Amino acid sequence: SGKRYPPGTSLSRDCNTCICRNSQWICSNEECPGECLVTGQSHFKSFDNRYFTFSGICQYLLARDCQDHSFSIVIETVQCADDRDAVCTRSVTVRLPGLHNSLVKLKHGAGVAMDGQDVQLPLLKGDLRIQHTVTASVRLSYGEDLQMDWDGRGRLLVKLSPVY
Amino acid sequence: DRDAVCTRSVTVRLPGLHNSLVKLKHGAGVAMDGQDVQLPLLKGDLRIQHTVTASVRLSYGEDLQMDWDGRGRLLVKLSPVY
Amino acid sequence: DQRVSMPYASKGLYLETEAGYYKLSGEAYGFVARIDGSGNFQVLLSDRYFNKTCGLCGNFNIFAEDDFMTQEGTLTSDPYDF
Amino acid sequence: ACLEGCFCPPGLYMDERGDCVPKAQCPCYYDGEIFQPEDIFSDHHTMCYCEDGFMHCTM
Ligand SMILES: *[C@@H]1O[C@H](CO)[C@@H](O)[C@H](O)[C@H]1NC(C)=O
Ligand SMILES: [Ca+2]
Repeated sequence: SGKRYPPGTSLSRDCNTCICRNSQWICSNEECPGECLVTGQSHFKSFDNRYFTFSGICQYLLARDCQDHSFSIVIETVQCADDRDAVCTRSVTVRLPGLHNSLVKLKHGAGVAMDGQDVQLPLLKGDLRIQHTVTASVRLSYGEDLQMDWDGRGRLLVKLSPVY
Repeated sequence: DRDAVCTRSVTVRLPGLHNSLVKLKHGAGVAMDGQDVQLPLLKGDLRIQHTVTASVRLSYGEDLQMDWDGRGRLLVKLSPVY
Repeated sequence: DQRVSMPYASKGLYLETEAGYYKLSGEAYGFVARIDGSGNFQVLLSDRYFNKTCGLCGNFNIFAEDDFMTQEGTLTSDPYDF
Repeated sequence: ACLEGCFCPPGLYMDERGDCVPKAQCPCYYDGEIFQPEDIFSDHHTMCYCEDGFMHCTM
């Protein structure tokens, strides 16, 4: 990145580490977690660090486990202003077939609703934990291989560990 | 003291709906079937909501009311059909 | 933001005065606006935008009842939220 | 009834965060979802917005 480092150093990306030896960084190729990101009006980021935009108004499928069926996430888009080029996220629906085949729903506030029932946070069930983060944003955590973020005003995130 | 025995919780049971089991906790909290719940709770018959935002009020049908069991001041309202 | 004098003719928009009343002609782009002394906006507009335009002065079609089609596209009965 | 407790004056209405506010920034609770005081909002067929506490829907 346009600056010099002595030999033997070990700078670390978020993903892994690299060490200087004979003017050539040696680097590991071990996987590191991805992050699909919804934000703004309609701006998506794939797990593979692709960026794009799709201003559709329906219930779209954001993510899903597709060899087995440990979960499935479903975004719900609506127009969000006077203009037609303004399509923000209103809610997201999560589905856990591992526990009751339940159906979590993150609402346009910081609210959550399991199977129609509004819920006070925290929600320690067996696997999934739902709690506030700054007391202004919800955070789902199923197991140790799944996280989420607030879908109040539309800034959904995910954290998928390399087991997926 | 031994002459000090206050109420901690009360448990309500409605065989008309799922044979469920409501529980009013030592705060202003409610817990249906183990699950904590945000108020209001409009199910078909029973409504649970705050009153002054410091006290819960159950209302099953039109023949049953309740009051807060946080620090122990339970009430009931039974209409003459009982 | 820079106040200019009058008349003015940049970019194919002649900003003149006619009959003591101010005019803004755009014949290349197909419109003639003007204002009077009291203040009464007017917009003469060509037939090239037949069925095309939509705004606060409605679409240029033959009918007069459908010309509240919002920025989404919605025939609204109210002349106000439009 | 005419109850006893902690209220705030008639120009101010109660917000979720303990403060009470005028009806300009009083959110809407359409379908349970808590919408902000200005949220234009629509599927293909319906058209809804939140003005001052109430959710003005149309079709
Ligand atoms: C206006 O355009 C629409 C869409 O192309 C077309 O369906 C309709 O026939 C047009 N009407 C007139 C009056 O030209
Ligand atoms: Ca017309």
